[PDB]
Amino acid sequence: GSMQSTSNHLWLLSDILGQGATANVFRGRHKKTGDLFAIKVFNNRPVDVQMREFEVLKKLNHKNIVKLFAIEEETTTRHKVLIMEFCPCGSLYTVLEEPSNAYGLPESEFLIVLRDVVGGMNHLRENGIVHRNIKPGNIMRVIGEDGQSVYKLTDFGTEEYLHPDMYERVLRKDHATVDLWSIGVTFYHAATGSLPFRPFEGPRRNKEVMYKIITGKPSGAISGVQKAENGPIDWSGDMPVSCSLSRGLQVLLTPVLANILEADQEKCWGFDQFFAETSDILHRMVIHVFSLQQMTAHKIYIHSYNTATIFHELVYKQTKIISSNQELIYEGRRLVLEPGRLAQHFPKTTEENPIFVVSREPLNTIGLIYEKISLPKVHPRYDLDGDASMAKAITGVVCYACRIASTLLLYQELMRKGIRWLIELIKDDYNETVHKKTEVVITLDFCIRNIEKTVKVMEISDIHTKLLRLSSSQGTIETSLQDIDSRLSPGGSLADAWAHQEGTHPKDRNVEKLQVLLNCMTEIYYQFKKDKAERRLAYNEEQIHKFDKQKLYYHATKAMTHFTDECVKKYEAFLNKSEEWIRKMLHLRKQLLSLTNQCFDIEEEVSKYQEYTNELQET
Amino acid sequence: GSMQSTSNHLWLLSDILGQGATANVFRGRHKKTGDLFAIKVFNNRPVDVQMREFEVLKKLNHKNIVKLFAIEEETTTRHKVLIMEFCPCGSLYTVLEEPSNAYGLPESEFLIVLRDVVGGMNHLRENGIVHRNIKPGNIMRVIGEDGQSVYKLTDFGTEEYLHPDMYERVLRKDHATVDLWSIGVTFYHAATGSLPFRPFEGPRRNKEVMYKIITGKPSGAISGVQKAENGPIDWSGDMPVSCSLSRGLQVLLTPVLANILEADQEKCWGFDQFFAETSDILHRMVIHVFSLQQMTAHKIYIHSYNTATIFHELVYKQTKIISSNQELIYEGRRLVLEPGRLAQHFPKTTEENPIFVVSREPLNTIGLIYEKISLPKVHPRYDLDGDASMAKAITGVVCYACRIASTLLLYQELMRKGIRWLIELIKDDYNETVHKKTEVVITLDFCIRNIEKTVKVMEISDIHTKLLRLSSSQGTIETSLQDIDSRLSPGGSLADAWAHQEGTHPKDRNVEKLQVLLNCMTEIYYQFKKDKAERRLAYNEEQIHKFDKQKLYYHATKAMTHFTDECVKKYEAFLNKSEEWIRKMLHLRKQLLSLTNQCFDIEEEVSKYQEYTNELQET
Ligand SMILES: O=C(NCCCNc1nc(Nc2cccc(CN3CCOCC3)c2)ncc1C1CC1)C1CCC1
Ligand SMILES: O=C(NCCCNc1nc(Nc2cccc(CN3CCOCC3)c2)ncc1C1CC1)C1CCC1
Repeated sequence: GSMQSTSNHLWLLSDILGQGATANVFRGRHKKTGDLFAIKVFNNRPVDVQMREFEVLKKLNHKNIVKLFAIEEETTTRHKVLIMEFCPCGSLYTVLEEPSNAYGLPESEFLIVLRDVVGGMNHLRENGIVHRNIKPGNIMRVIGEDGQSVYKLTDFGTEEYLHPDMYERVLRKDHATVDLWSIGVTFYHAATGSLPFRPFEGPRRNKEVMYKIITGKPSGAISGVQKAENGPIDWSGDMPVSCSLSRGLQVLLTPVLANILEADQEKCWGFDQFFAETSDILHRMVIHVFSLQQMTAHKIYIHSYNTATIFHELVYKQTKIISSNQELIYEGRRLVLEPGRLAQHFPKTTEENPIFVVSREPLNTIGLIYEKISLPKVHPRYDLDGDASMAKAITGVVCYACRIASTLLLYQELMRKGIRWLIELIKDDYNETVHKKTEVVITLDFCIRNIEKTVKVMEISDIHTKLLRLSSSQGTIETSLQDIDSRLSPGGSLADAWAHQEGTHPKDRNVEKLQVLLNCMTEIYYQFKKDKAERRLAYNEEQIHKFDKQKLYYHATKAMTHFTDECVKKYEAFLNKSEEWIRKMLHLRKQLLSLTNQCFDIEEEVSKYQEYTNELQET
Repeated sequence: GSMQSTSNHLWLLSDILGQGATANVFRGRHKKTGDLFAIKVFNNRPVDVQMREFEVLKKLNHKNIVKLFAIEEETTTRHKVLIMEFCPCGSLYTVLEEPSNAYGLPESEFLIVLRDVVGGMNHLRENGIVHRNIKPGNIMRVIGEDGQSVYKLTDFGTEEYLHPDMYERVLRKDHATVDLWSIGVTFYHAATGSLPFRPFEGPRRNKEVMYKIITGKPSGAISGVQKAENGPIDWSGDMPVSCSLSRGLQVLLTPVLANILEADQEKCWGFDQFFAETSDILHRMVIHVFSLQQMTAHKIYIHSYNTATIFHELVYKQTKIISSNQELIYEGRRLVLEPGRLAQHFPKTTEENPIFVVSREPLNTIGLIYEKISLPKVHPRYDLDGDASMAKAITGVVCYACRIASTLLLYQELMRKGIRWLIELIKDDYNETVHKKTEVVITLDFCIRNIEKTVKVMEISDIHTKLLRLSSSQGTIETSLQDIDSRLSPGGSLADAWAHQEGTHPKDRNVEKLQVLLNCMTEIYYQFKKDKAERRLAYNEEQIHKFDKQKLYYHATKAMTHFTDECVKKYEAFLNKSEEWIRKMLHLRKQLLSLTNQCFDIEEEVSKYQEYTNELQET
């Protein structure tokens, strides 16, 4: 294949990375080093209006802006080319096309996108530039030297991302907020895998319905979807259930989207507010909490300099457990946080190693709430464009099922761990009061006798009668403690055994079994992606394509069956069993507490007769 | 490209999987389904001597034997082809060629290899078959439905793997043990990434030196390496330091290899013993233990039905901490194992969540012992065969550095966790004795007074003088406890802070930084693998190959520098700091114990004068 060139670079025309009305982008090399670069070639002012604007871009130095290195002349034409930083990974679009991102980015990746888009935007503004159309295709991805994605803006200076005024397309007036809109759509797309505003069929098919959805949108709504043809619009101010972002993050993100997806730019946020509100999210650290009675994991987004008081409030918001009722467990022991303890001084947590919260007050066992998504039907009609689109969708469904399977397993593993720890904690309490009791018996049983000690050496009868009631009261405690110990023992009604008998375990390798099926589906999907780009298949490759179409469905059905019949069913049995075990536990702790307070009441009444034994003497 | 065929199958001649003197193996498809199969075509008794042997193989049904499905006639020739199970992953050879396996398989994979080879071998024997030459190329890998490798034997009925009698090449006499030899070599290769018997240069280059090494091999040795030309042989009965297998596994594997790599078949093990000894390994479960004072992780290979007594003995073997001195910690709390408790009833562990062992007796802080491996020099001479070989080696070195970096980080993370837990445990002890003390003060300070109580109501002077010494003795305890509490406090000499200040942390992302560099090296390695197979490169591809040769070295140097300067240096500082913190801790626990025993001594002497207060009375 032929290639163009300049003094320092050359590039195959086959290795094209991007195509715009203004220019083409190819992947090329430095002739002398061999290093990869993106070559931007313009097809066609006044002459120096661009040479100037080329210069300003060369000056821009920021982590979140794709770098413009040099401006050279192509060899065959004297036309200007731009040598720009090559981004091997591609764009946010590339990422969002992965079947595993069909329902939104993983939370960690979403946060990098949020951070980098925001930092890039701000840098432009800081230099006076406006990037009229941000979109996943504009947002380039590179692997940072620490293995983390870095997102970088390029091509500054589409329908689904255009503002309602921009979607109409008068010069966009003249002076921005319009940029916040495509940012809003972009962030929603990244969070959910879908566009927020969706006419039935496609936006392009119904340009008019799309405009109606966006202008007639009620304030606060962040999405509007038409599910049937010519049907009404389902509005929402919330993220879809299928979104993977934590409730903690959803609660912060939602208001931002709502306030930058606002039609009347009168009430749009403006950049500075947007920058403040997004930075406030980005600057928060995350503390992982697991609600043991609700069977729910939580991410608490809290500032380094925030107190435990604020932490408790944030936990109440997600659990509805008031601060005073929040009992914390971490790495096998109670965690007691002083009110003014800064979050940066909290113990380190992960999703696998969270702080557990428990309450002495009854709570509904919730578990994981997720979307029930079935396989789309597979259209038997051979079609390279349709099949690749379908392959993506059905693989996307199985990926989601796999992510849920993983979360379900995690929830069960955390449950088992928290329960194990809580039982040991309760046992400490049982042992703490049992010492306290035996400790007061030793003085009570001693002082009850010390009275008669003097008699052998007229009212005392009134002292013995009230006291012998205490020993009798202590007999009632003994038998009740023996009953609690009995329940905490291996055969006890608060036994652990069921937790190892119910649900699913790592050794079951359910996640891995599903991943294997997913991997088969993903290979076929990518091949279909190849088959689409190649317009026609030869007879053999055609049949093989049709065979694997059936194989896709076969793999998907097998996965879903395993997921529902094995993963979900056993999870729901474990959950139902947990719910009863929780109920018993609360009842036991409540009875134990009562026995403990009785031990304190008895102890102090005995600490009163200890002195009343000795009278004043004549001397 | 042309393809051969049969009624049911067809295959490109380009898609060849394997080549033997007897037959070729291609990757083909069922014509009607499209399903992949291995087609084995024979090039050439008597006629039915093979039709019979083909039939016996068709009957063989085992997980660890590659399946023979059918025997069909090719279309152009009436020649017999075998349709066999296609193994998408390839062979153990394929696996061992990966740069990340240059120093042996990961322990988990090695165990699957051990299991599957053994199960396959046994199945053959159970049917009377002998597989004269097992080798990594004979051992096929498939992904099991649970995502785990399954290894399968094929091609039954090389130099480095041949027995000394076989290496000579008289009909191999007639009747096996000879098979155990290539099994021995294979397992050693899998464990270490290298052949056990290595003349200088290559075995093929020095067929004579190789035979000398193997026959003149002293008993017990499992390897023999000639490091210089015409130089002596370094024998070893142990695994190389660079081996990744745990000491626990190494201790069991080594004797097996030594006894099946035995020259004189007089003293070779024989199959049944081999099957017993290997099964005994495969049937053991693993308990992860971390020695906190030695800074060493351990895998304890123990039977389900073994007792804690046996467990302690196994731990002593790897740590040299006698049973009685072994103090166990798990998930933040002491673990007390009853002597007869079966290992299957132990708490579940992983490398990340081990049982910690500590001792009140001094131990040398060891840390991780690993091989210091430097980069090979890169030969500037362009050579497709040499460069691909070199690329593999240098990438192999960086992978090893990456695995070590990971283990070093883990060791530090475990240290930090164990220390954190131990400090809380010591604090419990401090609080347990402090209650005990105040508890006896309340009776001592009471009974010291109860004496004078009677006087106000001739020898007592002898009672007060011994007793006032006890209160004085209790004053000496109080001040000593206040000194221990002081050390356990945030400013205390047993502070935790250094552990968060020294070494490296997950947030440093050192492992990930190295992985990125490794990924760049691995892409180039695979391209070189492609460049080798293609005999010559065009001018451009040639230069690019030479450029990336320099890039390989650049990436490797950067990685090693980061590893030594950042990972290793900070690890060694953390280790040195740990060593002193351990020393203090032992001293503190020793002083605390002493204060605790004094609290018991005082307590019982006071529990004697409690009754001696009251005399017999006339009545
Ligand atoms: O830049 C634009 N649009 C989208 C981005 C095309 N640009 C790039 N793509 C890339 N990389 C890239 C683009 C698309 C796909 C991929 C992934 N491919 C996988 C297969 O092997 C080739 C890379 C990589 N790097 C840099 C750039 C230019 C300098 C900013 C403007 C619209 C036409 C110009
Ligand atoms: O079987 C023999 N030698 C080595 C194994 C060749 N056989 C196979 N290879 C495979 N798979 C395989 C072999 C080599 C490489 C690979 C990996 N390739 C990666 C690139 O895409 C094609 C597969 C896969 N499957 C089955 C078989 C035969 C039925 C037992 C005997 C020696 C010649 C016959």
